Amino acid sequence: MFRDFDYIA
Amino acid sequence: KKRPEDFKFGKILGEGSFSTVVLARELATSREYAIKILEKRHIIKENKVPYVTRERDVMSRLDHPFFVKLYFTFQDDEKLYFGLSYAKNGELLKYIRKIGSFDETCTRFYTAEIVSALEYLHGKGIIHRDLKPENILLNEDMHIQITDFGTAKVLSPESKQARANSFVGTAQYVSPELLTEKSACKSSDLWALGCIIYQLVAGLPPFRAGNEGLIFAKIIKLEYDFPEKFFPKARDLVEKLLVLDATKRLGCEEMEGYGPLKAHPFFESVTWENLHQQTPPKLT
Ligand SMILES: Nc1ncnc2c1ncn2[C@@H]1O[C@H](COP(=O)(O)OP(=O)(O)OP(=O)(O)O)[C@@H](O)[C@H]1O
Repeated sequence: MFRDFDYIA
Repeated sequence: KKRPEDFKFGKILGEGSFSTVVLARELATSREYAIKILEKRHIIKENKVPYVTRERDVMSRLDHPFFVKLYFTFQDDEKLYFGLSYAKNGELLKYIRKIGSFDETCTRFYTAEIVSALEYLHGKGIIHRDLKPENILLNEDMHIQITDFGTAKVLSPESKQARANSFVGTAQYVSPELLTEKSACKSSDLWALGCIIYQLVAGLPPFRAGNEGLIFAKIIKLEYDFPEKFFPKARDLVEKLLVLDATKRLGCEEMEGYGPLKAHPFFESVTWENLHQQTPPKLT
């Protein structure tokens, strides 16, 4: 999972 | 997309139950971040995935000077990483302990920053639910940086949701409605604000005991008292926040919001615009 975890402001 | 090898890690800044926060320098830019690192196996085993998702989702919505900023997240096979602004001066709680009691000027200034932050947060339909001095960090310039959003709640605008059902918080600052009605609302954070103002002046929060059940019993009975010399306008404000009926707390939606709160006499000398650009009073 954690597929929707990555993030960049 | 950032990667672990993009950073040089330095000292551990803190440890939580399922996380470690490390100071890091980004090699390409020389910027410093506080990077919160969680082990995937551990969070999966211990049912903490929703809290990690929540922290990311809530922080991604915030862009205000009185909140820790989430700049990026990334992952590798073993870990999750949150790149956060570094609050060099640590927790507000440290200063309450060091000094014992804040003077009126300092109480007013820091209370005003917290009120300004809550105005922003509530305007976005977000309830913090764990507001307390350990979760109010300080930056290099001694302005507040509110953190700890894994137990926060984004209320759905589509359903005009006002109440949230998860049982979260810290006993000393938990609202009576969460204890009795089993839900929290934006006004629950105003209860916590009252407790914090009391603590800044008195040195300890108002509902005190050696175990949680005893604290809960005091909260639901509004069983607390003020010490001597407690600044009279601050006392009046606390009495308007520590109200059992959540619809009667100064600043709540049913009391017509932040205007009346910011107009309280305790804040008469406050310039609410650009607080984050004002020099904070020295803590002494
Ligand atoms: N952005 C930051 N800048 C500086 N220090 C920080 C920052 N974020 C967290 N810390 C420090 O690291 C500590 C650990 O934070 P973390 O959010 O990992 O766990 P916690 O919330 O303290 O613990 P628990 O999850 O058990 O309640 C914090 O208590 C704080 O003192």
